[PDB]
Amino acid sequence: TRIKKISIEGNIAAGKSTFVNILKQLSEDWEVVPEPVARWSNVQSTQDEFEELTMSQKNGGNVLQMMYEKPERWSFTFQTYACLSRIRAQLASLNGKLKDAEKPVLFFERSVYSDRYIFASNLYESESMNETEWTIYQDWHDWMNNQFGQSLELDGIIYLQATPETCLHRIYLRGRNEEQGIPLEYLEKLHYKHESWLLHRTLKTNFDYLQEVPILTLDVNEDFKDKYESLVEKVKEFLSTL
Amino acid sequence: RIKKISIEGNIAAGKSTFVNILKQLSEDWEVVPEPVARWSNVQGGNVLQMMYEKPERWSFTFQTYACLSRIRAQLASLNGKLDAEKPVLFFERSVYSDRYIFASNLYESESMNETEWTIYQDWHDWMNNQFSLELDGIIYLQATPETCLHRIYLRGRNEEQGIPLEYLEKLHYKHESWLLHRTLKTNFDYLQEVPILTLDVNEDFKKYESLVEKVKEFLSTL
Ligand SMILES: Nc1ncnc2c1ncn2[C@@H]1O[C@H](COP(=O)(O)OP(=O)(O)O)[C@@H](O)[C@H]1O
Ligand SMILES: Nc1ncnc2c1ncn2[C@@H]1O[C@H](COP(=O)(O)OP(=O)(O)O)[C@@H](O)[C@H]1O
Ligand SMILES: Nc1nc(=O)n([C@@H]2CS[C@H](CO)O2)cc1F
Ligand SMILES: Nc1nc(=O)n([C@@H]2CS[C@H](CO)O2)cc1F
Repeated sequence: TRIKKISIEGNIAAGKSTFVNILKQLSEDWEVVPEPVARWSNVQSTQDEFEELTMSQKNGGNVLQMMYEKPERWSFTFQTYACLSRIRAQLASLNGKLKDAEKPVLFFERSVYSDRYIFASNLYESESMNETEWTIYQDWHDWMNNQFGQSLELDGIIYLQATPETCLHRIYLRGRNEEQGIPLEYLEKLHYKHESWLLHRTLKTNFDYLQEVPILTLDVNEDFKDKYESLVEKVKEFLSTL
Repeated sequence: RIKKISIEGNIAAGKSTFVNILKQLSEDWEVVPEPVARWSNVQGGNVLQMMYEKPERWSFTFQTYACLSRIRAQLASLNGKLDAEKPVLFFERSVYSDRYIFASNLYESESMNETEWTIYQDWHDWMNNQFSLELDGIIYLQATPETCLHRIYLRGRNEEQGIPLEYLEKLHYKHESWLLHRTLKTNFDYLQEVPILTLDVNEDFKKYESLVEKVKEFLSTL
């Protein structure tokens, strides 16, 4: 549609939510679809219309934690749910926000492509999904994407590049409970997937237009004040090109 | 404008048989078979078998793929093969029996945990709510669990050969609660309005005259 869709990609705790949520104050025509991580650590489904008047919406399972604890059991289930909740949030925001905007830009915290080609794929490569799980996942992912056509197609990607060591430190700073045992090696594997996809651009996907989508790579290893001015200038220049 | 009728009933009640027969009565009638071949050869792995052998491990993966694969087949069949006077599409089962019979039963038996069941409902809610498949009517083929158990052996699907009577009793009570007693509640409000034709298929196929005529004309009321 008229809404430009820009995905913000980068490793866990690179600083995507921080950067984008400050950035988007620069324009009333700019909005963000946050990644549904809260929904993964407290798994809930919709209450009946009458039941919710007399029953609380209780805390459900922690599928994020289950995946970290036993990835060979929970990876498929986690990845399925992560992508479904993402698509759901991105579509609803597409169809409902920025209606009265002159040059609307919707920023996505990550995309369905990072779900598959970074996160799920890394789990398949780690033998945390077997051939059957990997086949089911890709089949479902392809199907959903063909269903939407150009709906979610990206106009641009901003890659926030941080070292695995930076991300590890920032995981500690943020203090999300389920992330606290994450080892450097896991971040490193994820780092490598981001570099292949977004920087060296050697990673091949089932979605041909991606080979051509413009990418802005930003180095976010510095303390926030130290580069923010220059990053904002780069983003504004990049967007003028789309 | 295609009438959509689902055929519901226990494993080996005889849904595929009956509808393949019914199919031939009119050029305006087509069938969407349950994608069971896709389930025993994932394209590969036999996720149907994986689920029967280790249901606590594989039930959620199986259920999700079973429902996905069904939705896909049903949508594709609407998308052009019936430019017909009065088109009817007969579905072998529905996304409702996926959730409210099979998946629910697996949850009830603890083959899915609370998280798995919540994820599955949430996925099923969203998946359905986009993807057109609403039923005009349901035909319920009612066979005793002992009949179904016999017919499992007749058909000889390898993945099915160990199925116990008790498991079929459980599925039978679910179907009965949904389609006969009507005590099974779904979060699909329109389903309370859908007419149900219940047909007893326990005898050897030589009541089939009576049953076809009863369908032929249940349809004329829709
Ligand atoms: N440039 C930066 N300098 C110092 N801290 C940062 C910087 N960017 C992000 N942070 C901090 O790092 C942590 C993770 O950032 P966050 O934006 O939540 O990451 P993401 O959304 O990419 O997972 C937070 O505690 C945040 O305050
Ligand atoms: N009424 C019937 N009388 C005798 N055999 C039947 C009858 N209905 C089905 N069968 C046989 O029983 C088996 C199960 O039928 P099928 O149509 O495959 O069941 P479903 O599609 O309900 O799983 C098949 O071998 C079929 O030929
Ligand atoms: N599909 C995804 N799988 C993941 O494991 N993650 C991990 C676990 S949640 C954390 C959020 O940044 O990253 C993210 C995804 F988007
Ligand atoms: N959603 C379903 N789950 C199942 O286990 N089954 C079982 C296992 S395959 C057999 C086909 O009759 O029935 C069917 C479904 F439609």
